[PDB]
Amino acid sequence: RDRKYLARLKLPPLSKCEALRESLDLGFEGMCLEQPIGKRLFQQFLRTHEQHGPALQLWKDIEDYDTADDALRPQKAQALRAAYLEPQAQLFCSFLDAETVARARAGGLFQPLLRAVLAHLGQAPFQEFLDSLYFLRFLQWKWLEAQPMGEDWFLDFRVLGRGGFGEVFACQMKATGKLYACKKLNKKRLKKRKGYQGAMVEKKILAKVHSRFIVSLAYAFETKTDLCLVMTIMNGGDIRYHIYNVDEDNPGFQEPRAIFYTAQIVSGLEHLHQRNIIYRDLKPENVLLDDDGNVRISDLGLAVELKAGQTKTKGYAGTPGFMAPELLLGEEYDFSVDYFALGVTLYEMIAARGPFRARGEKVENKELKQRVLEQAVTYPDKFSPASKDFCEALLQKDPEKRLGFRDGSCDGLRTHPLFRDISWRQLEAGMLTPPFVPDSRTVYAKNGAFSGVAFEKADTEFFQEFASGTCPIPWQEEMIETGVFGDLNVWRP
Amino acid sequence: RDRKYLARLKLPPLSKCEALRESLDLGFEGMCLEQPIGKRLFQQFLRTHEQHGPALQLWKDIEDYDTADDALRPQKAQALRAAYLEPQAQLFCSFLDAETVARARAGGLFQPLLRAVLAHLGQAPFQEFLDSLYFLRFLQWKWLEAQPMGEDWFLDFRVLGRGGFGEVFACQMKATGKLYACKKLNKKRLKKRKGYQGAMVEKKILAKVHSRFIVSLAYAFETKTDLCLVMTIMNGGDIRYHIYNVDEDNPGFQEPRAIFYTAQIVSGLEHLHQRNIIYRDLKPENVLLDDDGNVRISDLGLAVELKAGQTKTKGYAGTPGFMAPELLLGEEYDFSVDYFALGVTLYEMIAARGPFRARGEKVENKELKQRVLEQAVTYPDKFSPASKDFCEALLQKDPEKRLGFRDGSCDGLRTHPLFRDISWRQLEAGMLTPPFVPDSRTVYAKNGAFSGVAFEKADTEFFQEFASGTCPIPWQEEMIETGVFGDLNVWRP
Ligand SMILES: Nc1ncnc2c1ncn2[C@@H]1O[C@H](COP(=O)(O)OP(=O)(O)O)[C@@H](O)[C@H]1O
Ligand SMILES: Nc1ncnc2c1ncn2[C@@H]1O[C@H](COP(=O)(O)OP(=O)(O)O)[C@@H](O)[C@H]1O
Ligand SMILES: [Cl-]
Ligand SMILES: [Cl-]
Ligand SMILES: [Cl-]
Ligand SMILES: [Cl-]
Ligand SMILES: [Mg+2]
Ligand SMILES: [Mg+2]
Ligand SMILES: [Mg+2]
Ligand SMILES: [Mg+2]
Repeated sequence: RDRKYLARLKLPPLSKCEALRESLDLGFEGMCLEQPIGKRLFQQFLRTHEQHGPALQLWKDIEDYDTADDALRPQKAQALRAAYLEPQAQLFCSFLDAETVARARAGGLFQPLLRAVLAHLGQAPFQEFLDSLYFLRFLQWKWLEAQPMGEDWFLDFRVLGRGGFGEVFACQMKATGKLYACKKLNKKRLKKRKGYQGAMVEKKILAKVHSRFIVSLAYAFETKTDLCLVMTIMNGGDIRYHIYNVDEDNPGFQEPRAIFYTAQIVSGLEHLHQRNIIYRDLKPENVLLDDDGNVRISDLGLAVELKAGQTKTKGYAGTPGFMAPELLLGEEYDFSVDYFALGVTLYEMIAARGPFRARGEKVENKELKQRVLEQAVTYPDKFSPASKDFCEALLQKDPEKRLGFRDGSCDGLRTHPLFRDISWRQLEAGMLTPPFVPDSRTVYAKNGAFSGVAFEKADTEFFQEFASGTCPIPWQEEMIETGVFGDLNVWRP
Repeated sequence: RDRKYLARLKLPPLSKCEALRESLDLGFEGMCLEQPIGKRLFQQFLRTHEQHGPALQLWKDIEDYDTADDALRPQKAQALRAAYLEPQAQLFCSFLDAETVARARAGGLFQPLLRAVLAHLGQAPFQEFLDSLYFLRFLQWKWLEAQPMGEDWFLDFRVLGRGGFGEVFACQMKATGKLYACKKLNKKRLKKRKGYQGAMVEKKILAKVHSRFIVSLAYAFETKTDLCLVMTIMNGGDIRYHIYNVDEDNPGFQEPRAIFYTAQIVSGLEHLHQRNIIYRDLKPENVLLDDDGNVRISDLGLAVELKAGQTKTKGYAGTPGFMAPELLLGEEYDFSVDYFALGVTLYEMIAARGPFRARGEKVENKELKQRVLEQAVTYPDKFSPASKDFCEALLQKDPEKRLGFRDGSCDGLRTHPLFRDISWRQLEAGMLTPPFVPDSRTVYAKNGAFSGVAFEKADTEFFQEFASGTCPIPWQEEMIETGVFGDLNVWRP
């Protein structure tokens, strides 16, 4: 915590928040459930108002049940029912309908109960929160969230990697001490190579999605020479490095490790697909490891957000060897292209080569296309029966026959025998211990450089729009995680 | 703390306080200095805003100096100067003018400094408080202050005394447990004896004055049969009882005890006279002792509040033997009549009889008048030289020659040799140990009864106006003293 910048984190007088009161989305789900500081303040409100004690405690107890160890869940289920649902219980929740109480006592246990609790809280209690000091305090935090926090607030201290338009640095937010990755995009190069649209798509997607399986955007700003995206630091290298460059004589992963990453990637794909986004660039090098060994998908510049009521799109984009037949054939396509790419990615994790080309085999584009469109993939012994079936189901040429996103989720896919030893609740909650933990002393990265133009208003306005500033949810997470929320939200110190 | 009533003490939603925001006096002195909860919230505001730390701490340190023991004041004076006034002091108070800093370092030390600190705080910092959550919290407390807290909130448990229109009871405020005296005025009797004007004057004065030397009014309400004034409980009896009825064979007080009460009564008189009120009924029976042995003046039904720009009044009122010559002569008079009554009161405390009549001597009104107007008071040996001079100065027939209120205070009077061993700072602050402490087991009171009419709108409207409800300053003191303020002013429990 550099004190100069820490000192600029101060809550404003209430008059300064009046514009925000009119401009913000202040809906229940968006404010009190999704935004961490909103949720904290709403729960503080409920905690100070006796009437709402039962409801608050039931809510917390369901959320605790949902992330409990399997060994303790039967206990927690019995304690919850005894506390809130049995006839004369001391915290009996009078607001619940009889069906919901009945459903809750029999036998995503409590997911219906949670929906009912949250539905209750979004009515009278939310209205009372809006008429409380805690709502005004939320507005003060939103004002602070919106203040300039640009290049001066970040200390770049190490190069993490090299992209097409600049380096990615390990950096520290000076006020809080939180470590991030800062991806720099050189303005002149972006302009020269007509990279504006791609840069903006990546920024917009990373800003709007919130998943433990996708790198999160916390800040977007500009300097004289660069656009900058401050995002989750992934210190563990990329899957490509780990397939080939750690144990070079024996490349590839053991099945359990490959399956674990597959399960995480699938969860990230699902999250995009539920938001009508097609990734279009899944491959080992775009999947990054954190220092715990959990992975996230990254590099979202080729992604497409389908319009409202848009079921399919068109356009040639992606990496040769990962692009699905329907894309290569120039047809309309949807999320299915990403599942094709997942099959290729799993294949490579196990085989240490791609399904269509041997090591060192370099072919004309036309030949690679004909192989992806027509050639039957072959599977060595390394592949267990479950691995082969799964790959086969994902590498199907016809997208209508391909395994993937069905009925608004990947639940169908999750039931595949490949995932027999994966506990999905704990995977999705980030509870499971990864099979590989990167060494903090080790850098999991590879050790040539490339060879002027005035900017006009059109360029500078684009850079200004790109530099949208601070993303609400990650910023609020940072403030809470680093202790600044606790420190500034004091009432009587 | 009866829980039924304690449960009704809950802070409202902010929408309920909007009327109060428009109707209340929200000036700096009235809100942030005089009202205990206002002061507490303003100081909490200052404590949470780094800029105002020096100012807040200097303020607190001056107030602590003002109530410190004489033995520790030199220390405290040196510490204050070193902390806030010396050139490069860590909490140097930049806002102070050079004169004031200079004055503060040389040689009511710090009274000029306090005025300057408070003048500073009443500008920018007060404006910032008004734009804070702490001001809104003040409004919530003011809303609660204004809610119905009538007959049902009080438990009468013992008779303390008998007045002209009803009994005075020891009572408990059910929600907080605080002990009070409740003076009841029977409605039918008040009406019959045309006692409305007197009842109202007492209520209005006790509500508006705030002195440790005058009984404080906390609540005024009505029942079907009575008007009720809830005020400071004075469990120690009255001075009349203590002069005559404790040691019956040897009545009267030792000089030091008499002098101490005189000093307290003088302080109470001064407080009324600074507020342009003439008491008109000082006598031993109207001076009550608390369980510490400190006294207060009480029984304010004969008082008169001089109008704005009114220097003198007219009207025959008071107790025979305590009424001054100018009153008896039917002339205009001011505060001087109360100093005459003080001389009579001191005389009786020492002599165990009045100055104009021997024990058992009962005379025509005309004879008593002639004695008060013309007779020279004589003083037994019991009176020390200082006691006699003081009485003489107070019993002067001509009010122009009489000792009393001069230049807006009683400071002239305080310098009299009578008060040689009285430390006035500590007296006025309630620090001094009284010379007599009443026994809690003992009742300091004497052990015949007196022998119907429909009420009209005119009566019921008067009773309604009388029943003005809760007095701000005592109610806020109660909430703080009993812990309810602490309990309800929690932010994150
Ligand atoms: N969040 C991150 N944490 C750590 N390293 C990163 C992160 N994002 C990118 N990198 C490193 O920087 C490289 C370039 O980033 P990338 O997003 O792939 O850029 P481009 O869009 O130009 O390909 C990556 O291959 C990786 O080595
Ligand atoms: N605050 C009090 N605490 C304890 N006893 C009180 C208090 N006020 C009055 N009393 C008792 O009740 C008696 C009657 O009250 P008082 O105010 O003198 O009534 P009145 O105006 O009718 O003379 C007093 O003489 C005293 O004994
Ligand atoms: Cl509130
Ligand atoms: Cl390939
Ligand atoms: Cl505030
Ligand atoms: Cl007399
Ligand atoms: Mg890349
Ligand atoms: Mg890219
Ligand atoms: Mg009386
Ligand atoms: Mg009276």
